[PDB]
Amino acid sequence: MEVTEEDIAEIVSRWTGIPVSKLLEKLLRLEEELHKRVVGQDEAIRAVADAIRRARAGLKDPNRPIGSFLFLGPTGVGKTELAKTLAATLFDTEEAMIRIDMTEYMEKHAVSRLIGAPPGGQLTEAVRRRPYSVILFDEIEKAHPDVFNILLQILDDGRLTDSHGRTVDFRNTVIILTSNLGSPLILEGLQKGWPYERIRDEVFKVLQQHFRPEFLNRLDEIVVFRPLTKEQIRQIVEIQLSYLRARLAEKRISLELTEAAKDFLAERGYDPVFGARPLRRVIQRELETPLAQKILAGEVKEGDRVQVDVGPAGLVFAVP
Ligand SMILES: Nc1ncnc2c1ncn2[C@@H]1O[C@H](COP(=O)(O)OP(=O)(O)O)[C@@H](O)[C@H]1O
Repeated sequence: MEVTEEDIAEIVSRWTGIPVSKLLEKLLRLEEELHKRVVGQDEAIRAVADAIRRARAGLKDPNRPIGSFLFLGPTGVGKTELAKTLAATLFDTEEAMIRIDMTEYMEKHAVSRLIGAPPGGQLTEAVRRRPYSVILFDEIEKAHPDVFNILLQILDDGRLTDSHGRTVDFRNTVIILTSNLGSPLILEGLQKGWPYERIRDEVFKVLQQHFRPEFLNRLDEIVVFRPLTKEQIRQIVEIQLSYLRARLAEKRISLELTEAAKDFLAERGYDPVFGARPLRRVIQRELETPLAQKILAGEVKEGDRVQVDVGPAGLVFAVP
């Protein structure tokens, strides 16, 4: 009890470079740990956990990354949240997530930005100093063909060569590729009033053009994220209020939102175009702004429990 297991692990982790979570059973309950931050998207969470279990059981090729995934579906429904959460659970921190925006690698000479200029990179140096990391490639269809070839090398041998010719090890990484292809086209067809078979057939040809079977066969799983239900959005709202409540808890102030108040923020904080991205500024504008005035005015004080309900002209604040 005096010297804990984390005490020993942190010594070993410092000398070896292996993260504490890897050194320290918990893979059996990996899905419930990811669900603490990621609401819904059960299929994506199952797929990720299953792949990680195959790797650790010694069932997969050792000369490859831990796992590789393609995440399809719309914007703002949990793709990045899962990647960040995966990094925190597996590698102890969100700093262990490396993000590559492929919109910045569309113009031919972008390969030198990835692996470094010729004798005359961002990804290579990043992974060199963090072997244990989650790498997120966003908007993968935007990538230049030559840039796309470098990604296939990582999938094929779990390593990568840079400018000098020296290798960078990718065997301890998790690769997540994300794309939005098809989702805007569906919204276009629904607004234009196309029948279903029109929308369905047009999505498959667009996916066919960009994602060929030679590429997809290298991946562990292809997962399509779905839009969030009204129930699930209410859970996001409750998660997003966490930091505010912790700030208010220092002055012993409670925020009891009524059921209609959560629906108010949920209706404005979510839409099919941007997903739940607008929610942060909706909370800031509709809740945090008028609450700040109440506190500054002297209506809300130390120890007061506040009821948040909805009338016309936005949210109303009441005290017992
Ligand atoms: N499944 C989810 N679980 C928890 N929060 C979510 C979920 N989906 C969306 N959000 C919230 O909405 C925001 C959407 O951003 P993000 O997930 O980064 O979008 P994308 O996945 O398109 O990159 C997040 O910051 C998060 O707070």
